[PDB]
Amino acid sequence: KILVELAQQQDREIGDGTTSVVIIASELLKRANELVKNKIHPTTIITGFRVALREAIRFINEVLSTSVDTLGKETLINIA
Amino acid sequence: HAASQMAKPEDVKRRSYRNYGLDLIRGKIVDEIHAGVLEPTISKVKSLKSALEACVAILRIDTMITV
Amino acid sequence: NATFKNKEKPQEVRKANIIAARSVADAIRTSLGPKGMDKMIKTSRGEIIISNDGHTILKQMAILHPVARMLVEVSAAQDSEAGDGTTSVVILTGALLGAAERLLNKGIHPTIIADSFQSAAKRSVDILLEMCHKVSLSDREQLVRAASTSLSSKIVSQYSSFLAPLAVDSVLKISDENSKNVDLNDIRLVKKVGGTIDDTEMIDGVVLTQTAIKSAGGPTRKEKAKIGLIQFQISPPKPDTENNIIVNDYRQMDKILKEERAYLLNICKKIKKAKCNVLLIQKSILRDAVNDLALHFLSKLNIMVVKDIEREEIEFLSKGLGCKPIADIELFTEDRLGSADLVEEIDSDGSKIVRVTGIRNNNARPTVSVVIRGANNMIIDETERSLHDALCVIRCLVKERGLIAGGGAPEIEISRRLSKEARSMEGVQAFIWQEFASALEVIPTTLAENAGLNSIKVVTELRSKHENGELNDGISVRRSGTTNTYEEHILQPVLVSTSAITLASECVKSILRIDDIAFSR
Repeated sequence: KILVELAQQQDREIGDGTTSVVIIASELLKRANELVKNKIHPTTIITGFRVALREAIRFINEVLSTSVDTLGKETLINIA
Repeated sequence: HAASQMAKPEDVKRRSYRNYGLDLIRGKIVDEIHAGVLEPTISKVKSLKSALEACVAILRIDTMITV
Repeated sequence: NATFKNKEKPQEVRKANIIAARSVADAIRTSLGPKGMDKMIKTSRGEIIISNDGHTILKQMAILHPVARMLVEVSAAQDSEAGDGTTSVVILTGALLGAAERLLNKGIHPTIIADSFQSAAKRSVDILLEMCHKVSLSDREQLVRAASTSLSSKIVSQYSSFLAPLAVDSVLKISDENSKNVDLNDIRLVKKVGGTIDDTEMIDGVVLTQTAIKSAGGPTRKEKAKIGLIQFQISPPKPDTENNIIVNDYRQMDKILKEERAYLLNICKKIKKAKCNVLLIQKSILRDAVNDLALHFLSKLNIMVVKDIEREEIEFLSKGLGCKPIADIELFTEDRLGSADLVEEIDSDGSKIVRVTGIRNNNARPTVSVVIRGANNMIIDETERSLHDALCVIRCLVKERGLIAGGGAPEIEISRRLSKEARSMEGVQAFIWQEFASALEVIPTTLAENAGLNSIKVVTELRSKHENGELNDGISVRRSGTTNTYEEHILQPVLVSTSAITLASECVKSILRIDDIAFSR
């Protein structure tokens, strides 16, 4: 049901991508379930994901770029 | 990507050649920026943020009382 | 060996009552602390809810077994004093029953067990007074830091800078030096939509929740006014006995209208003779409170009328204003009225709140009214309840002075001293003093478990440095380890831990004293 409400939160912000968000949260629970069998407490499992999320947003900053390759070549024509 | 991220942080490079994704029509690895597959940053950042908060809400349940 | 057999087995009832009561606190241990795990509860209606609040879990648990229902009253009495920490008081009782279960396995009668917890609780409170760090109400800086750091666990951290001194100064009006029981109901928190959290005011007089006359002729403001509480109801005449009204004529219908307006006017004239400028009508959903024709009559008399006054406000207005409720119009007199310097309707961005100032009465006592503002409706709701917790933290310092750094530090100081006091006891008690001190260690043990830290490593490391340092060794979640809890601004007032041990002693007592359960109709 949290995943159902997750699709509502995804539709009210971006409006698209509910398919990929559910697959992410599904695999994260499977990975965290194996950490429980590893005798790792779930509180640190929660905090361990939040620390990785803070860096993940910072890592996207070196990924993301503005509009480029529109002069001297065309990457947009492959879309059309 | 692992080989392209070796010389990238050192600020010394022969050729970078990063950002190679999956082309499922021809079944080969190509550059997605040149192929034209792009998603806005606001979509990917809020996706990992929303998927994590939903995963935490599940991991915070140690007990369930069902009437 | 061979001893008293007890063919009839009442112990099965006491054993089942302990197991059923320990099962209550077992799920409460997961919600302990800010990192505590949430609990899922499906209400009897079928609604699915989630929260970490220990008092909310016990409220929505729909408990059947009566002994497990007693823990609800323990958490309720804990909220009546401390107002926060109802999770720890349930966990504390759960371990004392588990320790008492081992005492029953050693062949000790529960009456001696209950009486041993009495001397254990009464002395532990005295031990808690030995480690008390005494503060003073004259120092506001310590009171601001106590309320500010306690609200850092709440959704709004940033605005607690301006909320802390307002909560301090509001209690300092009722904190006057010599007092025993200081009630927080004398401080009324009124939430209104509009504005921001940064806008909050402490009024010198009572403030209501209702607006002024909406119909034609509403004054909305009055200066130098008299206020009174009217339990009567102003309506056209409606005798409960047998009545007959016969209208055969067109002019007779106007005679009926003028007769009903004359009955309403006579009630309005008796109010004008007593010179009561502001009227407060008790909320009545049976019939109409004051007729619109009577409102137009009181509008010409320049009498401000505010209806829909709840009974919760009536008990509050009769205290600060010093007035008295008036049942009927024949009981309406000047001696039962109030005296108000200014009565006005404050409208801030569509607010239209009505406040009262200038009590000017000898019955005036430390009654305080606080107005809460905010943008969203979910703001003024949680922000108000967040201030009541700040009202209780300071109330603890007023009733019992002094505060102690939390995080498991005061629980270890008690458990360590009782370990030495157990060697100074005699008889069956000396074994109970050891089990009572070990049952107190559940609080620092559970905090280390809910925070993800190693159980054995943290509990031993705290007790390790506790043999040298005294009160500064506890669990710190902000540092993700064991460090000084006083520098981390984790502070638990003494009355919280004082009442927790006292309620735990009476709870476990009232449990073990029940040897059987009989259905009686």
